[PDB]
Amino acid sequence: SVKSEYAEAAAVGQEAVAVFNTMKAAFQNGDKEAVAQYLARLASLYTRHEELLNRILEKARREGNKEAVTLMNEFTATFQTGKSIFNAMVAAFKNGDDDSFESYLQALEKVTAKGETLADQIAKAL
Ligand SMILES: NCCc1c[nH]c2ccc(F)cc12
Repeated sequence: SVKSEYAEAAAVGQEAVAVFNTMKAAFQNGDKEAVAQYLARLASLYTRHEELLNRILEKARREGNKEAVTLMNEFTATFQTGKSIFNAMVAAFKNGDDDSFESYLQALEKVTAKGETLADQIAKAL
């Protein structure tokens, strides 16, 4: 069901949270080799999550589930904000700009925290 598809996408999202928090610890510790690997892992996780969210949104559209479509449109917009900040984080890592990396990291956390009440609303709407 689209609802089990959303649970699967939610689990992929929680996996990125776990890896993100491990990566933050590695960044603080100056373990740059670990950070590089975690950032590759996060890029794959976000790419997979984005694709699952699109399939869920398209399915809700095909189902005429207008409330779910509204919430998913808002959610995928916020998701792209996270993605842009993530990509900027990766560039800051490549550039050796630890100040920007710190800034982007905090921002990604607040964008992710803010978007959680909406994430729970979608689960109920689908
Ligand atoms: N963006 C936070 C403020 C800051 C200024 N300079 C920095 C160098 C490294 C770092 F992790 C953080 C900073």
